[PDB]
Amino acid sequence: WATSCPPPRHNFTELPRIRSERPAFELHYPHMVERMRAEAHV
Amino acid sequence: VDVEDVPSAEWGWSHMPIGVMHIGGLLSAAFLLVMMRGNHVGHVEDWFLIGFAAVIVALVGRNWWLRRRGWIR
Amino acid sequence: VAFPRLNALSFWLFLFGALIAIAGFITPGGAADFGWTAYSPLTDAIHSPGAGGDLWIM
Amino acid sequence: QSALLRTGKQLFETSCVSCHGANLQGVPDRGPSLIGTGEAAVYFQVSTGRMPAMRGEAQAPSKPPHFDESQIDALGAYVQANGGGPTVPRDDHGAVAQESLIGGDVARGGDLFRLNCASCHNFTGKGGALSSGKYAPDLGDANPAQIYTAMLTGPQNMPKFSDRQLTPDEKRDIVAYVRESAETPSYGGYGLGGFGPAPEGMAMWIIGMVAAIGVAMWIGSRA
Amino acid sequence: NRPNMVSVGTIVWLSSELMFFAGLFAMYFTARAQAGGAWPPEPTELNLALAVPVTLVLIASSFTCQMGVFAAERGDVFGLRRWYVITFLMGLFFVLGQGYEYIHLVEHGTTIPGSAYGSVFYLATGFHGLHVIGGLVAFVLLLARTKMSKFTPAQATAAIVVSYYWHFVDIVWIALFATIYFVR
Amino acid sequence: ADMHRVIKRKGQESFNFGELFAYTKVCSHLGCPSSLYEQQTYRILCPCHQS
Amino acid sequence: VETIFKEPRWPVPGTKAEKRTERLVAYWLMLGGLSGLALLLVFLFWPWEYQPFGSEGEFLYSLATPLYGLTFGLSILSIGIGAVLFQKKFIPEEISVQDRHD
Amino acid sequence: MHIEARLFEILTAFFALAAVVYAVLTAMFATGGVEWAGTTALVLTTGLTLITGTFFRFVARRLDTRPEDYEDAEISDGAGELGFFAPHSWWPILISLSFSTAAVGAALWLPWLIAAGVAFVITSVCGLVFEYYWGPEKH
Amino acid sequence: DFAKLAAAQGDAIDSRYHPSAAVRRQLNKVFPTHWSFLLGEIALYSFIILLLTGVWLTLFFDPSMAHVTYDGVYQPLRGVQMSRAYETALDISFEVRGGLFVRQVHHWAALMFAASIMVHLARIFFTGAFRRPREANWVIGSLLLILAMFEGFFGYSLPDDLLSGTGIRAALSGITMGIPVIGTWMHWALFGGDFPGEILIPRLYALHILLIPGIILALIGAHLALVWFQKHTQFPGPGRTETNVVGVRVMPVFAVKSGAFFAMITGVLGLMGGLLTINPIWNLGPYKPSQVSAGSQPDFYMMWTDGLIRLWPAWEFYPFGHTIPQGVWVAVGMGLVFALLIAYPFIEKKVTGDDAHHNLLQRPRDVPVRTAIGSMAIALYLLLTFACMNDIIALKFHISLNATTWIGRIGMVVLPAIVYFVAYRWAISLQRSDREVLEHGVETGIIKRLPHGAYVELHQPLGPVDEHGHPIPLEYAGAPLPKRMNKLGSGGAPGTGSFLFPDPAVEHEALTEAAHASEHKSLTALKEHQDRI
Ligand SMILES: CCCCCCCCCCCCCCCC(=O)OC[C@H]1O[C@H](O[C@@H]2[C@H](O)[C@@H](O)[C@H](O)[C@@H](O[C@H]3O[C@H](CO)[C@@H](O)[C@H](O)[C@@H]3O)[C@@H]2OP(=O)(O)OC[C@@H](COC(=O)CCCCCCCC[C@H](C)CCCCCCCC)OC(=O)CCCCCCCCCCCCCCC)[C@@H](O)[C@@H](O)[C@@H]1O
Ligand SMILES: CC(C)=CCC/C(C)=C/CC/C(C)=C/CC/C(C)=C/CC/C(C)=C/CC/C(C)=C/CC/C(C)=C/CC/C(C)=C\CC/C(C)=C/CC1=C(C)C(=O)c2ccccc2C1=O
Ligand SMILES: CC(C)=CCC/C(C)=C/CC/C(C)=C/CC/C(C)=C/CC/C(C)=C\CC/C(C)=C/CC/C(C)=C/CC/C(C)=C/CC/C(C)=C/CC1=C(C)C(=O)c2ccccc2C1=O
Ligand code: HEC
Ligand code: HEM
Ligand code: HEM
Ligand SMILES: CCCCCCCCCCCCCC(=O)O[C@H](COC(=O)CCCCCCCCCCC)COP(=O)(O)O
Ligand code: FES
Repeated sequence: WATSCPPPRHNFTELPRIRSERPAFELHYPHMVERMRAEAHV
Repeated sequence: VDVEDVPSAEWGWSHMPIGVMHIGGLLSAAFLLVMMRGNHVGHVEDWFLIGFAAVIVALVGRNWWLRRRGWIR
Repeated sequence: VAFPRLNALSFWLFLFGALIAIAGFITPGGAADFGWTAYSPLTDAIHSPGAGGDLWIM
Repeated sequence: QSALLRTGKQLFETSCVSCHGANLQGVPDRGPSLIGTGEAAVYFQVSTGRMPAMRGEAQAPSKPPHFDESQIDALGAYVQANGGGPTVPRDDHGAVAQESLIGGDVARGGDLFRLNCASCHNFTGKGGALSSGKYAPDLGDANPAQIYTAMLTGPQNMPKFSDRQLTPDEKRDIVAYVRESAETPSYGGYGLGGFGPAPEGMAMWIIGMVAAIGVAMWIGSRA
Repeated sequence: NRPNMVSVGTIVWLSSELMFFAGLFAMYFTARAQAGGAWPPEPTELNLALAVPVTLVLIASSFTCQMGVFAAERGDVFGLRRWYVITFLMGLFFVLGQGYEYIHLVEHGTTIPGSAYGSVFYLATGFHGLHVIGGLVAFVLLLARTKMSKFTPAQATAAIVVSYYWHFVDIVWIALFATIYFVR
Repeated sequence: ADMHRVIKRKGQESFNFGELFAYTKVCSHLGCPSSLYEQQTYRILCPCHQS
Repeated sequence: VETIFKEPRWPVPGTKAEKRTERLVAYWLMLGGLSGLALLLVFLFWPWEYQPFGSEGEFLYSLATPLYGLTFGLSILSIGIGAVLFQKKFIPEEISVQDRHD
Repeated sequence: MHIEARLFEILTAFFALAAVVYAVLTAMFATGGVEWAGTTALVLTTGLTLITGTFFRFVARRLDTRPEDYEDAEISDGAGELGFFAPHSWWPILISLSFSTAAVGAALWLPWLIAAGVAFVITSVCGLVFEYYWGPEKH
Repeated sequence: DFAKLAAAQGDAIDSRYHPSAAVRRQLNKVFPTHWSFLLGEIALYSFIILLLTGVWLTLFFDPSMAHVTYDGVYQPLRGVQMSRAYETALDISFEVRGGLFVRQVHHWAALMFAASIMVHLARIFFTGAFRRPREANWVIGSLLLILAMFEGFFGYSLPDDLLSGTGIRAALSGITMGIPVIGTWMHWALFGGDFPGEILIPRLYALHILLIPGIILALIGAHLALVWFQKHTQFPGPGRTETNVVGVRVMPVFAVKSGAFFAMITGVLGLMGGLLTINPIWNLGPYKPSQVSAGSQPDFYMMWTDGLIRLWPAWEFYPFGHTIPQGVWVAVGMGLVFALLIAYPFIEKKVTGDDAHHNLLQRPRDVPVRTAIGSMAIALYLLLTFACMNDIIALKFHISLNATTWIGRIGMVVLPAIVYFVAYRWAISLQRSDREVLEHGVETGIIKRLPHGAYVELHQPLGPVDEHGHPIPLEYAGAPLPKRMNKLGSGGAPGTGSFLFPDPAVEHEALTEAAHASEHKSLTALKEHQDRI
């Protein structure tokens, strides 16, 4: 979900920083990065 | 034909009239339908002839209708 | 993928292998009739002599 | 021998009632009557493995036999006792005759085979296709007794040649040609199946033309 | 600095190939438990005067195959070719030795339709012999590629993964040889 | 048992001696001997062009 | 006709590759000569007469014609292989252009 | 790549435990003694994970941390050529057709078709292996 | 010694005939080296082998229909009544040393001859070599293919065995006699009365040994002379124009290659003649009208005619107390195919309107309509050929015989349509594949990760590049384009030496330097020639 629809021949014109299992969500919503780390545990 | 459709359009025979393929397909289905006339007593083959003829007629009709409406060229 | 040509080989091996097993329906005897479990000795040549079972195996 | 009859019936009950009936009268649309077929028909149908059949189709194929020689004789005697019929030839020791059935005139057997058999089994018993799903199987595996019983009983679509239409000596000549035409090696190289031009054209295209074109590639150039 | 992709793919496939021999092993053991006391039964008479020298040749082929790997890792294409040609010859000798064993076993009454032991013995050893033949084809194909282009690291990788298959084949035979000729 | 299924051709109703029938062995299509007689299906097959 | 390219196959003399290639061509020609001599020998001395079915000489007779084609075929084929190799390894490579004037 | 083989070692231990337990539990209070088919399959199922896990264990301890094995690596750390990946090839469909020809021959038991299929497979496999290694034509 | 004799003989020849200017012209003629150009030599070499083996066979063959009693060594036929034609055919294969080898080589040579024409005709059709000024050369060849078909058909009818005698009875007799009005008069004029008669085999023997081969030889000589003075068409490429021929001269490169190819073709036929049994007439027996075996297939070149008979329905007409049988459909259809094959170049020049001089061939991908039409014809021919083998296929492959007839019947109309559509799309798609190389270069297969995470594939430009690095798009020139880096020399060379031991390093360096120097000069010569013209 961090690439175009459809993806190019080699699937990626760029890659984001990978820090969790939701890299695209972090890329599209940078402001939610702090919330996900804080609220991850019940 | 244009070079956008057939890149080597100027290097050889690259266009066949659509009327030839449409009439040939209709004659194709008609020949399948006339072959039910024969000495065979079974009808399994007849249903196969009918199905293939119907498929050919449907393809010809779809192509003709789409070319008439202008969706394909 | 790691092996692009091996990836393409899997598709065609899968397409032609499936067609071989299905091609039993065009034989006069028919295709395999012992169930997908192919329990023995029902699949033995004595009990399943037709070529439909052999095409199913291959 | 009462031992041979009750053994045959005991084998028959758990293997041949579902399609042929308990009293050998036949089950309609499942199997014909076995009355009058004789021991020769049972011997052929069981020793060739054709029986017991497994399903209804265009033609019941041959397969490994479900009984051994002793059980075949018991089954044959039980069917023979119900309606009579032809019997399989036997030798001096009472065993099924195999070598004594080989005739001495193979030239006569060849002409008889070409008149009476070649049409369905091909020039050299390689088999041939029939109308709808049926076929004349290749004759290279049948022993002389099986060929004799096939000629006697006429299985499935093969004509039931009687001992009057084809005399025992004529039958022995035919099986001599059948047995020798299968055991004779090819003289001009690999036999290519013995089916005639059809394998010959296939072999040419896949071997000589491939080699000729492959050699042309090596000598010639691309682009 | 990275794992060899071809080596990982070959090792992964080699592990899966072992399950194919697992099915053959199960058939041999199932028939052995139903033998009744005679395994192998008459008239099968296994002789170690031929299997042992044949087995030793296949084991020695692994050492020369490893020598070719060292030459390949060293960049010496000619050293790789010499060792792999020697390995191919001994591997061919193994196939001929197995076939010569097959001929005498058939003449003495041990065949696939003849007995249950013949079925499991020929399927287990015959399928391994097919794997040996496939390995010999791999040697020829790899050596033919050595005459096409300069000795590159990817080409040296292909030499290593071929030796992986040959080592796998040799190890499987040791299990087959010990299970058939000693654990009767 | 199959004599009730026999259909006679006009002018040939008495050409058979009971259950014995005689037909020419030459195929009417191109002259090949059509001698592949199936006893059960009562079909005469010509090996040349499958008549 | 103008030959725009014409060069010898071995500009560098005294190389082991040239001698190795020379032997390779000779080996194929030698095989053709050996097979041609074999064809002469099998045609004269191999049992060629037909033997009846079940006879002791049937097997040898069945290999008479196969041996004729193997020796004859391999002989001229090897000569052809050697001739191709000589052209591709010793006859100088040339590119020639001819005006059609058609 | 320490996680990858830890996956296989974890599977290896369970398969070894199941193979041992099943063999012992079938040796006792089970009709016919040891059930050989399942025991052989379970024992060599452990072998599959053992070979792959052992190889990954040896590869892991040789090379240091990779960019995809780092807990805080940057995208720019992976810059460089990855390797060779085939752009296109029609050989794979020929290999499958060659293999399917042999299977059809084996299904109907036609030795000539089996021989043709095996020859086709060898030629098709040769083309795939040699596709990116054939040199230019020499004339 | 040996040098003086050649000089003396050369002067003696020149003094009496002065063939110096003419011979030098033949030695300097340039022939293109393409592999597909050798497809016409295979048919020519097969014909020569047929002449040599055919002459040998005439020394032992008696083509008589008189019935005799067999007295040869073949025990399974001792005493069997047979014709003299079948008598001597057995004598050749059993009583003459090498007769079986010669007879098998002859019939294998016929199969290669027929197969070579079909393959050679395919290249002429697909590459456009039939265009002007070569319309008549196509026409002459089309007659040669028809003559070869009937010559082969008469060839295996000579032994008068059961298999071929059945083929004669159906094809030569029933179809001929079924023709309307004059059909029975043609049968009487050819058989001398009714089938089989007593003069068919001698007449077929004469037609097969003198007349048809004599016409073929005359037509072949005209074919070779036309393709020897009209020149040979070449594929487009570097330095190739409509007014020149690029390749090698006859002496010595082309003569050696042609002669070596003849030796290799003979070896292939010699091996097949002595490794594969072909036409074992003794297993079939003498022909009797009351006998008939299954799988009565003719030779593969005559299968499509038989397949047409098997597939066409039983449509007959009975006008005014007459009969028009089913064989008339095959007879008319057979003639229609030959008429279309002969007159195709004129049909295309009428349809396309192209009536210009053509010396450069067309790649089949660049003419999608003709390629699709030819693929359609090939598919139809293959289906007709396999329909003749429907009974054989039914037995071996477990297919209903009724199904095979209807599969061929329906496929006779559906399969050519499918193949035409697929081939037309395939031909255009290959044009797109050629284009992608032109504007983007050769895909090297190496994937590179950029610092920002982009994945790009390294491309090898075939020409000049931009300041950004992207290659300038190139224009298609009708020539094949490289698609593999190894074909461009990126793989290098393994190293000079034997297969097991290396040569000294100085020798390897000298050899590789000479090779790199030679290839550069060859490319430069072609480039300089192309630039000049
Ligand atoms: C440069 C190019 C030039 C070279 C070209 C030359 C190539 C030819 C090579 C081969 C030459 C061999 C010469 C020896 C001849 C010989 O001495 O002959 C022996 C006997 O052998 C067969 O007897 C079998 C039994 O022995 C009998 O006991 C049994 O009875 C009998 O059974 C028949 O008879 C029964 C009734 O009796 C019926 O019941 C039954 O059904 C059947 O009919 C059996 O025969 P059968 O099953 O036919 O085959 C059995 C075959 C198995 O098949 C085969 O060979 C298949 C393979 C070849 C056949 C032809 C190719 C097929 C092509 C197709 C088109 C494939 C389809 C593809 C589709 C794609 C396209 C479609 C769109 O096993 C074998 O021989 C094993 C041998 C294998 C040897 C392989 C050769 C190695 C070459 C290596 C070269 C290295 C060179 C390197 C150089 C550097 C019969 O022939 C006998 O008459 C014959 O007598
Ligand atoms: C029982 C039994 C044993 C009997 C079997 C009988 C039998 C089948 C016998 C066959 C014997 C045969 C065929 C033997 C001869 C084989 C043979 C060709 C010889 C070997 C040659 C060889 C090994 C070469 C090495 C050295 C050598 C002599 C080189 C070649 C020499 C020459 C002059 C070549 C001869 C080949 C030849 C006939 C043609 C070359 C000359 C020319 C110009 C060819 C004619 C020609 C050609 C070929 C075109 O391609 C062409 C294309 C387009 C337009 C026109 C033409 C055209 O006219
Ligand atoms: C009217 C007409 C044209 C009839 C044909 C109709 C028809 C259905 C044909 C083929 C049917 C087949 C092949 C049935 C088998 C079942 C099956 C697997 C179906 C196909 C499934 C499918 C389409 C998908 C799998 C992928 C695929 C395309 C693979 C199939 C490849 C194969 C095996 C095709 C071969 C079929 C074929 C027609 C070939 C026969 C060639 C000939 C002429 C053989 C003659 C021949 C014979 C018979 C010998 O005995 C012999 C003995 C020794 C040496 C040589 C030969 C020899 O060549
Ligand atoms: C076509 C109508 C046939 C004629 C004429 C002959 N045979 Fe036949 N035969 C035919 C079929 C369809 C079958 C299979 C029947 C079955 O019940 O499965 C057979 C069978 C045989 C056999 C058995 C072969 C075996 O599988 O080993 C033999 C030995 C045999 N046929 C021989 C034979 C002879 C000698 C014939 C001339 C008198 C003959 N057959 C005629 C079809 C036809
Ligand atoms: C006896 C059969 C035939 C023989 C021996 C034969 C021989 C040849 C030869 C040797 C050549 C030159 C080499 C080549 O281009 O391949 C050639 C060229 C040619 N042949 Fe054939 N040929 C035969 C049949 C045919 C057929 C069937 C056709 C077409 C229907 C045909 C048409 C041509 C044409 C047009 C050329 C022109 C050559 C060219 O321009 O490239 N020939 N023939
Ligand atoms: C295009 C050329 C030719 C073709 C295609 C051809 C084809 C054939 C074929 C297929 C046969 C049957 C072979 C067999 O019986 O097994 C045959 C037989 C024969 N051919 Fe030819 N032939 C050709 C030229 C010649 C020539 C030129 C002669 C004689 C000079 C000749 C003489 C014979 C003889 C005598 C027979 C029969 C003897 C026998 O059956 O073996 N042929 N021909
Ligand atoms: C069966 C044998 C039939 C005759 C074959 C003759 C073969 C030997 C030819 C010798 C040629 C002498 C060349 C020479 O340098 O001497 C020359 C003889 O004078 C000539 O120019 C002869 C011209 C006619 C030659 C035509 C021969 C065609 C043969 C084609 C072979 C492919 C001497 O000239 P010079 O002094 O060297 O300049
Ligand atoms: S000859 Fe009987 S079908 Fe044509």
